[PDB]
Amino acid sequence: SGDYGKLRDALEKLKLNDAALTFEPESSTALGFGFRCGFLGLLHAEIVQERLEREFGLSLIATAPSVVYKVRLKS
Amino acid sequence: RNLSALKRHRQSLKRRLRNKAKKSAIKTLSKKAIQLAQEGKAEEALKIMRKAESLIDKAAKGSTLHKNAAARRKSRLMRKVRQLLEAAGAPLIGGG
Amino acid sequence: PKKVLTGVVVSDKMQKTVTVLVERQFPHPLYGKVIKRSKKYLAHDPEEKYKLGDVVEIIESRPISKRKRFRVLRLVESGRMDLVEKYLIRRQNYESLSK
Amino acid sequence: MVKIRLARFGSKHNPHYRIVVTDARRKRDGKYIEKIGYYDPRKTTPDWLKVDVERARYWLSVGAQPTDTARRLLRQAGVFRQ
Amino acid sequence: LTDPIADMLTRIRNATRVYKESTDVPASRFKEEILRILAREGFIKGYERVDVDGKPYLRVYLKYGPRRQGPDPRPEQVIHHIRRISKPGRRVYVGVKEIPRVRRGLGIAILSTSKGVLTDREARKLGVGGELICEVW
Amino acid sequence: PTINQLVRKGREKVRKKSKVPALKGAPFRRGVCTVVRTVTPKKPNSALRKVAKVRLTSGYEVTAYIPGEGHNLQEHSVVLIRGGRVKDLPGVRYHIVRGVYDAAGVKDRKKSRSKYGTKKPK
Amino acid sequence: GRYIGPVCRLCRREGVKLYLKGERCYSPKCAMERRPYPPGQHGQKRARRPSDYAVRLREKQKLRRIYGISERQFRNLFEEASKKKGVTGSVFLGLLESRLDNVVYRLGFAVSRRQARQLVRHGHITVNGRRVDLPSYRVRPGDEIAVAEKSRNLELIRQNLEAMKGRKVGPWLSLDVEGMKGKFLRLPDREDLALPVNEQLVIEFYSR
RNA sequence: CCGAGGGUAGGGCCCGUGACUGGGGCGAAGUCGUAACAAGGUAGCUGUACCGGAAGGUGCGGCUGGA
RNA sequence: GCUAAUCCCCCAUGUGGACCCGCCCCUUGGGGUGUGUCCAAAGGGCUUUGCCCGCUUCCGGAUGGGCCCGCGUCCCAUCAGCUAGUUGGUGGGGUAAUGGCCCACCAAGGCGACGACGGGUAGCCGGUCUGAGAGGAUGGCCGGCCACAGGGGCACUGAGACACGGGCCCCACUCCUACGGGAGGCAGCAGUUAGGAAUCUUCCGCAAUGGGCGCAAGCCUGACGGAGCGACGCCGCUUGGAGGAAGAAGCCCUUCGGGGUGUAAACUCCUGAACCCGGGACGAAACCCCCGACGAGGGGACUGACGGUACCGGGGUAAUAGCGCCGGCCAACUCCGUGCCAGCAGCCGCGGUAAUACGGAGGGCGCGAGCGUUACCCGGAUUCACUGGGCGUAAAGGGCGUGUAGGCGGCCUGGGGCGUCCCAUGUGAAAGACCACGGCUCAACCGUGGGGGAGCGUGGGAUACGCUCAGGCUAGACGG
Ligand code: SF4
Ligand SMILES: [Mg+2]
Ligand SMILES: [Mg+2]
Ligand SMILES: [Mg+2]
Ligand SMILES: [Mg+2]
Ligand SMILES: [Mg+2]
Ligand SMILES: [Mg+2]
Ligand SMILES: [Mg+2]
Ligand SMILES: [Mg+2]
Ligand SMILES: [Mg+2]
Ligand SMILES: [Mg+2]
Ligand SMILES: [Mg+2]
Ligand SMILES: [Mg+2]
Ligand SMILES: [Mg+2]
Ligand SMILES: [Mg+2]
Ligand SMILES: [Mg+2]
Ligand SMILES: [Mg+2]
Ligand SMILES: [Mg+2]
Ligand SMILES: [Mg+2]
Ligand SMILES: [Mg+2]
Ligand SMILES: [Mg+2]
Ligand SMILES: [Mg+2]
Ligand SMILES: [Mg+2]
Ligand SMILES: [Mg+2]
Ligand SMILES: [Mg+2]
Ligand SMILES: [Mg+2]
Ligand SMILES: [Mg+2]
Ligand SMILES: [Mg+2]
Ligand SMILES: [Mg+2]
Ligand SMILES: [Mg+2]
Ligand SMILES: [Mg+2]
Ligand SMILES: [Mg+2]
Ligand SMILES: [Mg+2]
Ligand SMILES: [Mg+2]
Ligand SMILES: [Mg+2]
Ligand SMILES: [Mg+2]
Ligand SMILES: [Mg+2]
Ligand SMILES: [Mg+2]
Ligand SMILES: [Mg+2]
Ligand SMILES: [Mg+2]
Ligand SMILES: [Mg+2]
Ligand SMILES: [Mg+2]
Ligand SMILES: [Mg+2]
Ligand SMILES: [Mg+2]
Ligand SMILES: [Mg+2]
Ligand SMILES: [Mg+2]
Ligand SMILES: [Mg+2]
Ligand SMILES: [Mg+2]
Ligand SMILES: [Mg+2]
Ligand SMILES: [Mg+2]
Ligand SMILES: [Mg+2]
Ligand SMILES: [Mg+2]
Ligand SMILES: [Mg+2]
Ligand SMILES: [Mg+2]
Ligand SMILES: [Mg+2]
Ligand SMILES: [Mg+2]
Ligand SMILES: [Mg+2]
Ligand SMILES: [Mg+2]
Ligand SMILES: [Mg+2]
Ligand SMILES: [Mg+2]
Ligand SMILES: [Mg+2]
Ligand SMILES: [Mg+2]
Ligand SMILES: [Mg+2]
Ligand SMILES: [Mg+2]
Ligand SMILES: [Mg+2]
Ligand SMILES: [Mg+2]
Ligand SMILES: [Mg+2]
Ligand SMILES: [Mg+2]
Ligand SMILES: [Mg+2]
Ligand SMILES: [Mg+2]
Ligand SMILES: [Mg+2]
Ligand SMILES: [Mg+2]
Ligand SMILES: [Mg+2]
Ligand SMILES: [Mg+2]
Ligand SMILES: [Mg+2]
Ligand SMILES: [Mg+2]
Ligand SMILES: [Mg+2]
Ligand SMILES: [Mg+2]
Ligand SMILES: [Mg+2]
Repeated sequence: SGDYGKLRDALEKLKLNDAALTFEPESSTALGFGFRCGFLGLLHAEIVQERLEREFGLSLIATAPSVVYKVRLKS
Repeated sequence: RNLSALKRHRQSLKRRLRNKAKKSAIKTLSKKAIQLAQEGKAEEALKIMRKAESLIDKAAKGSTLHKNAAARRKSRLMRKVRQLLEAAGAPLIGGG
Repeated sequence: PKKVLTGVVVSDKMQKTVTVLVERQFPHPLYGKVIKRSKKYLAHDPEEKYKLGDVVEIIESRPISKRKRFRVLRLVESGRMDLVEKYLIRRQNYESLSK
Repeated sequence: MVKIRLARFGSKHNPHYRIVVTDARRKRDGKYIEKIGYYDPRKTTPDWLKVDVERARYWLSVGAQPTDTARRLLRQAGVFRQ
Repeated sequence: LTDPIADMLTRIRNATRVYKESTDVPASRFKEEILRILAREGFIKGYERVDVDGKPYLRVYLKYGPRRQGPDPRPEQVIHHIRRISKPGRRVYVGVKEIPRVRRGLGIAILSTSKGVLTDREARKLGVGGELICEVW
Repeated sequence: PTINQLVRKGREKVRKKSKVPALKGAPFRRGVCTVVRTVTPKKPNSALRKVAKVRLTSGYEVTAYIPGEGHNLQEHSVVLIRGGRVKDLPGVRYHIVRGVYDAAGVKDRKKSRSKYGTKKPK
Repeated sequence: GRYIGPVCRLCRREGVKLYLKGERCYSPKCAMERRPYPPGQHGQKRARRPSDYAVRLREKQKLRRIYGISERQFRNLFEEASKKKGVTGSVFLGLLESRLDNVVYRLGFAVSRRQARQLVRHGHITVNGRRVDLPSYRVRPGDEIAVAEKSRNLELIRQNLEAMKGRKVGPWLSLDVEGMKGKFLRLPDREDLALPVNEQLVIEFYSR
């Protein structure tokens, strides 16, 4: 952080040649503004992160993913 | 990737040499005259002055020298020479 | 027309040059009051015949040096060292305007 | 050299030229030395071509070269009429 | 005394407001020219030059309207308003095209011109301007 | 002051201060929501006022107001702010613009829809 | 463009006949002869001492609706009257009254001003021989306003024209019935139009 | 010779940022007391000095905007 | 190594011109003259014992430029001292040309509270916006000037450049090699990408106007003329017109009697945006050719990107409406819902279970292809007050003297005539604003004419007041 700029840009700047990649923003107490990413297989995930790291000089961390749990209280 | 601006460049080089060569002679012969005048040697001084006067005014037919460039060259040369001679005098042949 | 101004020689100190202090009057553009303004010109004195206190006329001229482009035209009045004294005091007051 | 030429004024599809003496090197609508007449090529008014004959010959006599369209309009005003 | 003219204007102002018959102003020939106009227009009855302990003064003879009816019978003033324009702090000069029109012509402006001391209307009639001395109405 | 004083010192032009510096000095600015919460107003009002802290393209970070009933913004929402304080929320100098970037229009709005960002319903 | 919409409601609000229809206007069928209180749920409640802004506002709206003009165009004509020399209230009425669609209605080619507008706009009117379909045209002194005769045998114009056989035109106009033509003589004096409008209030409106 | 600039060393100004620190503003219903407004229960205020959790108290002289 | 010329050089002629010296006039290096020296030129087409275009030198003109000077040109004094090519001199160098522009030598000077030096910001003007004016704000488009062409330096060629699409070097960056080296500069037109709240077609045509070259034919011209896209702005125009119930339904309100939407709809009549058919432009008459003489004058033909567009005639269809508001300011009110919640808010303030202030509804007001909002400028703000303000207690008299610069100065005469006033004249470009008229069917827009002033230059005049100089006076001031 806030390499975030160089990350959201890397993602966009690579999607426009990747039919399969999907991303979208999500926040996280640690480590902040990131992206929940859909890949079409584990080897496809390996290749994207290798592009980010090796062609965009990005140091990053793959985590999670987590889901939007809805809650119904009493209201 | 082209032009006739390359032509203008090439031609400019030819003229650069021509102007250089002419202004060199003009400076060399004026100095020689003024050096002869400083020793006087007035016969050879006025002769070289006239070949310097010649070159200067031939340079200003074309582009090497402006009219007023030649006139200022000619003025200062004929004043260096004459005044140097006047310090022991005798102006022999053509010139003043 | 070449400009002609009248002023006082305030400085002699220079070879063939006199400083001619020159004053003018005019209404303030907004507040209308008449105010005075002034400007020192270095004037060409080819015969060092002009000296301190000389109220003179200077004429716009072909440049003689840097920042020297008026020639002294004629003398108008002589020995007005009061005019000079005003100037110098003004300058000397500046010694007390520092930090 | 100096020129007698048309400077376009007017609006879109409404050309109104001033016939104008100016240096050749200015843009056609820029500063001109003198306005010696006008010209409405669509003849939308009775007097669609005025020329101050005296000044035109003065600039003519002094060396100002009329274009071609300006020459024709000057001619058509008998400026060259011997 | 920094402005004699102003002092005359205030000497006349302060006296009329208490309905004096007369008031003295120290003598000067410029002031006479001004008084002369105030006389010539009927803002004052007139003046004479007097001696007050051997010094020269100008006794101005003041003028009012008729005694009025009702509570407060004090007469209307002839000189309602007399005030300096040009002053030692700011001199005020006008060209002939900038002569003001005091109270739509029910008042006057007095000026000093190189053709004499004039009113706004003689100034315009002699085609000259000058220093705007005062307005009176 | 005297005329002379005015000649010596002039009058001072009074120079207006911007209530809206983070715009710098455009009419709107884009940003990413970093915090989205409710805030309470000052006296004499009681409410749970809806608000975002916004990191701007201008480099500023500001708290903006989310007008209208209901909203769809969470942390990391891209947003557009206009000038305009909310008087009950000291610190809130700007309004988010409904219906731009990730900010939905106000749902079921029928009046004043051009504010609140709501298209004319069929 | 122009308003288009119920107009009785307009005359009802202004509290006076604006004669926005021609024929029904002089009938007892008019809502003003019939129910002369402003439209909506509250027309029948008691009034409230109008603010002085409303009195000028309603006076300006009155004069403007009469002629069917936009506020944009009404505002420009008023600005011209003001910037022009001469008493602004009158030059304003003159400038309004010099309108083409208005001179058509005033002449009698149409029963109402909205119709004259359509008459001008549909090509049925000529200024000095040439067809002129612009409703805001500035008719000038000595202009001949006439019916384009390729629509001279038109059932509306004939009817309305025959209705002028007899009726007088304003002291500032002339009309050759069955010539189907008229002149704008001079521009009208304020006394000529008996308008239900204190136009100086309009001046006070726009000087707020 | 001069010369873009590179370099070496030393100054000056400005901006950003900094563990920690100073006080400030603001914030619907926290804690302590009650200094001022009515000889506000020791008339008030005041410049300085010293002291005290806090307002403040006291001294010296001043003001009346207290008798 | 070959070779031509309107390429280069040399000899000649010298109308003239340049330079040194003398002399005359003139007065900064302007003009005339004498002797000495020095300086020119180019050919091409043709119908040919003549014409066309070139060519050399000179003087003058015209135009355009360089340099210099007076005056005006933002913020901070919490920037107060600055200056060694610095200021001047002498002689040189350089240039078209003055100058410390450059250099050598000599002198010790120059500048600054009338703001030097430093910092910050900024292209400047005609104008534009606002304003009662005065003033304030601004410099987009168009016109004028300046500056810059990736960052920096440099000079060459030339009438002119230190040259955006010319050259050289260094740097940053990007791109190509075969490894030696090499390529590039959209702040031209389109266009891409990035940044951004946001800003357009990789269009058409050289028909017009203007430019360059050519004797001309003609060639090139992203100048320009147009077309495209964007309600971005202004102007014009339409979504109909007339009739049509004490008055449908629906919907809202209701004291359930009634009121409202509303002549609004329906429905009758008739007009005819769109669209269809036919026609169909102005802008284009010069260049050129012919007669004459290549001239004046006459006569003649060619040429349209826009565009099969505008526009005209004929036919022809009832045919987009929205947005803001309705507590006060401020034009427009009722019902329901909600219950300090949810929400509104420019200020005042509104919401705590009977809200004209929140949300919806019906009605209403405002404007209408728009309407609102945000940002900013002037106004309202005489709230920086020149016009046009204040200071006992509202903000605001320095703690009190003494005094420097400065500002200001009683009564009388003369000289000057700086301020000031007058008159004449020059300049105040064009566009724009204003008035008048005129052209597009109107208007917007455009054209022609007109009045502009202030300011500044020149010349003439005036002299009351302010000034200056000279001289007085005794009333202010000081002394005895
Ligand atoms: S009818 Fe009566 S109300 Fe309806 S328009 Fe004619 S006048 Fe106005
Ligand atoms: Mg040699
Ligand atoms: Mg010198
Ligand atoms: Mg409350
Ligand atoms: Mg409340
Ligand atoms: Mg709405
Ligand atoms: Mg107004
Ligand atoms: Mg260096
Ligand atoms: Mg280097
Ligand atoms: Mg620090
Ligand atoms: Mg801190
Ligand atoms: Mg106490
Ligand atoms: Mg107490
Ligand atoms: Mg107590
Ligand atoms: Mg007490
Ligand atoms: Mg104490
Ligand atoms: Mg104690
Ligand atoms: Mg005490
Ligand atoms: Mg008390
Ligand atoms: Mg040969
Ligand atoms: Mg020869
Ligand atoms: Mg030196
Ligand atoms: Mg020395
Ligand atoms: Mg000065
Ligand atoms: Mg800049
Ligand atoms: Mg004002
Ligand atoms: Mg701008
Ligand atoms: Mg410009
Ligand atoms: Mg660039
Ligand atoms: Mg470069
Ligand atoms: Mg470069
Ligand atoms: Mg560069
Ligand atoms: Mg050269
Ligand atoms: Mg050339
Ligand atoms: Mg270059
Ligand atoms: Mg070039
Ligand atoms: Mg350059
Ligand atoms: Mg380029
Ligand atoms: Mg481009
Ligand atoms: Mg390229
Ligand atoms: Mg983009
Ligand atoms: Mg972007
Ligand atoms: Mg583009
Ligand atoms: Mg365009
Ligand atoms: Mg062309
Ligand atoms: Mg051409
Ligand atoms: Mg449009
Ligand atoms: Mg009924
Ligand atoms: Mg009903
Ligand atoms: Mg019903
Ligand atoms: Mg009913
Ligand atoms: Mg109807
Ligand atoms: Mg229907
Ligand atoms: Mg039909
Ligand atoms: Mg044509
Ligand atoms: Mg057709
Ligand atoms: Mg509204
Ligand atoms: Mg309003
Ligand atoms: Mg109301
Ligand atoms: Mg609301
Ligand atoms: Mg309720
Ligand atoms: Mg409201
Ligand atoms: Mg409501
Ligand atoms: Mg419109
Ligand atoms: Mg304002
Ligand atoms: Mg007002
Ligand atoms: Mg003001
Ligand atoms: Mg004042
Ligand atoms: Mg005040
Ligand atoms: Mg107080
Ligand atoms: Mg106080
Ligand atoms: Mg005191
Ligand atoms: Mg005090
Ligand atoms: Mg004293
Ligand atoms: Mg003194
Ligand atoms: Mg004095
Ligand atoms: Mg005096
Ligand atoms: Mg004078
Ligand atoms: Mg002009």
